[PDB]
Amino acid sequence: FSVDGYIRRAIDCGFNDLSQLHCSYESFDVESGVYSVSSFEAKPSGSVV
Amino acid sequence: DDCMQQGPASARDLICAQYVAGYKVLPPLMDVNMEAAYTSSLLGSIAGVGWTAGLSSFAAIPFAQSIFYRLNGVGITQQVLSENQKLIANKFNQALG
Amino acid sequence: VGWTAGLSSFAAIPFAQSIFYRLNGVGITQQVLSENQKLIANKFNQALG
Amino acid sequence: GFQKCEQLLREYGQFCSKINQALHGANLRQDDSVRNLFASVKSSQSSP
Amino acid sequence: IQRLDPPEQDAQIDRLINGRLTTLNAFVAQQLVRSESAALSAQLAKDKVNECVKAQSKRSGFCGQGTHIVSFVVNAPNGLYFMHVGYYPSNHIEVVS
Amino acid sequence: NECVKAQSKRSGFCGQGTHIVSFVVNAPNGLYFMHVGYYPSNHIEVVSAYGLCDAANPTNCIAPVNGYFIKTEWSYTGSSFYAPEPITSLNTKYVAPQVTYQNISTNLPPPLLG
Amino acid sequence: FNHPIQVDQLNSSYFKLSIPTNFSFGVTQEYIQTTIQKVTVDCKQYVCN
Ligand SMILES: *[C@@H]1O[C@H](CO)[C@@H](O[C@@H]2O[C@H](CO)[C@@H](O[C@@H]3O[C@H](CO)[C@@H](O)[C@H](O[C@H]4O[C@H](CO)[C@@H](O)[C@H](O)[C@@H]4O)[C@@H]3O)[C@H](O)[C@H]2NC(C)=O)[C@H](O)[C@H]1NC(C)=O
Ligand SMILES: *[C@@H]1O[C@H](CO)[C@@H](O)[C@H](O)[C@H]1NC(C)=O
Ligand SMILES: *[C@@H]1O[C@H](CO)[C@@H](O)[C@H](O)[C@H]1NC(C)=O
Repeated sequence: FSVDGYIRRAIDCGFNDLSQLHCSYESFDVESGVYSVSSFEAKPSGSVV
Repeated sequence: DDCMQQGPASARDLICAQYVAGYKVLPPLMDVNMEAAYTSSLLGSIAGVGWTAGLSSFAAIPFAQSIFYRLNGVGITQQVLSENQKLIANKFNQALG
Repeated sequence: VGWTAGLSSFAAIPFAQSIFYRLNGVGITQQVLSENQKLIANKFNQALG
Repeated sequence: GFQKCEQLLREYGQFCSKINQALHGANLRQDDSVRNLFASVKSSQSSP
Repeated sequence: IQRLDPPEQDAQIDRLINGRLTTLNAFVAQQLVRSESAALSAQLAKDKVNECVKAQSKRSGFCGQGTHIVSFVVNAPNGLYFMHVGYYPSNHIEVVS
Repeated sequence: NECVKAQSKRSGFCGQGTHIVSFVVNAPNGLYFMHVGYYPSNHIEVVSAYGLCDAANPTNCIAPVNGYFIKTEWSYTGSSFYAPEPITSLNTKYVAPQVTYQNISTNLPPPLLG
Repeated sequence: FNHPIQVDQLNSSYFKLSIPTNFSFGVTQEYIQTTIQKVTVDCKQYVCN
């Protein structure tokens, strides 16, 4: 949010792992490093009943 | 039993609270006489341990003799220590007394 | 490394020679170390073995 | 000592096992600390 | 239990459980912090006995203040009480060297 | 730095007994130190001097270096191992005279034969 | 209580020396932990699955 309140820039926090990093620090600029982020989930391919 | 036949010593007695609250204070690893034995044997080792090279031999020398070597070792000459042995002992005694 | 003054020079000397200087430095005389070099090495070896 | 409580306590897992083990270890630590400390104060040779 | 039926009785007992579980977790966390601290401290005591008591120290400020001469040790309620005797200079004068 | 890269003179810092040499290997969550110390045994009691003075020349006195002057007349032994050897200039230092030094008048060691 | 060797003081200008006649080498073993296992947690997955 800019001083005048408009949104000029944003991060989609679920787009990729880099985006998740920015969101977790609530910043567009984070320091260099190696960070753990949410795992890449396995998803169901079907169901058994 | 003390906490039953006499009861709590005062308000907020945390020793008697043990049997009520559900907690227990455990005894230490060594009793008092054993700990005293360790520091007593330590006292008797001081003059003869901090004396020369190596940790293997013991010089059973007077405490006073040890003090004079300790003072000489920090820069007080032997002529001074010899003239002032009673003065030094008195100052030492004042410091501890 | 544990041989003389300063941390800047390195004396590439035998381990055994180092041990004898280390023993001399704690109060065992050179006459003793010289007479007992094999005894000393054997005791050392027993300690590690 | 209330059974209803104990029944509900069980749904929190082995809570009390954790409390006891944590303190047991913490208590052993002092016996080891003391044993080591005194082993080092101990003299080899000493005068009476 | 005496006042409430199970669907509400449960909620009330559960509040007491949560509070007590919290208390015990806090207690344990502190016993672990305090025992870790005491253990580090015990190693400091170990070093002082060896550096201070069994030897004359040349390390300024390690033992007591001033120049170290001799230290003594007695037991204390939860540890050791060190008695460090140092040499304290006074009435300094200036000379040319 | 104290143990492995140097011989330590700090009692109890490294291992027990008098430190000689230490080695290091890795361990699962850290280092494993291997401290080799010197452990004395079979101690005996002997009678020692604080120092020796020439009885004829009372200001000329010696003290032992890293050892002791023992009766056996007087001889020198290293502090960690009893093994009497002659008193020589290599195991003595000249010192100021003291009341506790012995006055020797016969078998004077070479540093006092002046 | 394991008593230390008792060495008497003398009423004289001399002193008693308790001195070794024998020796051995021994090894004090010591372990120093320098690290702990490094762990990260996917907190969102842990809590909500
Ligand atoms: C080996 O020989 C030495 C040298 O003779 C001998 O040590 C000397 O012993 C005498 C006493 O037998 C000391 O002389 C005095 O002893 C009294 C004892 O109370 C002191 O009070 C005296 O001090 C006063 O006088 C001094 C004179 O200058 C003053 O300076 C001082 O401030 C006091 O006023 C005095 O010490 C003598 O000093 C010592 N010598 C040394 C170097 O200390 C030694 O004992 C003999 N060895 C053995 C084992 O007998
Ligand atoms: C022996 O010890 C006593 C203890 O008071 C002392 O007064 C006396 O002078 C001592 N004798 C010698 C030879 O040191
Ligand atoms: C030193 O102790 C060992 C222990 O067995 C013994 O075998 C050896 O003979 C001893 N040496 C002396 C000089 O007593």
